[PDB]
Amino acid sequence: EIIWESLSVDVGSQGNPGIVEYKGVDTKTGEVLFEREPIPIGTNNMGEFLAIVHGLRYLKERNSRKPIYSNSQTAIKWVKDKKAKSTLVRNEETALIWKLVDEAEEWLNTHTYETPILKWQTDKWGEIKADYG
DNA sequence: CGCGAATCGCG
DNA sequence: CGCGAATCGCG
Repeated sequence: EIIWESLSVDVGSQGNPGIVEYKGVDTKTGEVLFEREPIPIGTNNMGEFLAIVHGLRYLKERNSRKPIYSNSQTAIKWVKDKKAKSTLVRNEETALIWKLVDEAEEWLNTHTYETPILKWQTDKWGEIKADYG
């Protein structure tokens, strides 16, 4: 069963690798709680990893016990492992997304949190709230 | 289209 | 038993 007082996080990709963005929405209202403006180069999985960790930070800050839903097995696994196992090359064009990912890993390694990270089951529940786009 | 997680042959 | 190559959801 679905927990409706939750945060749903989603990533939007223009080609992959390519321009990526993400946002966190209230699972019920569809209300946008946070949004990352387009990053010129990243991957789907990187952007979704960032989205979940931003969601963890947002909720921790606010004292919320709301859980986070994501439809990405990969991004959930990476957050649980505290390591984003991306293939994306490290060069000049990808330095911003990798700096962000590196810092999100550092956050996970130096912080505790109680937020449950749950798999959104698209095939039973339809698209994640506000799926890009 | 590509990204990464999660059947095969082999010894 | 484990090692690595070679279907899936997702945007």
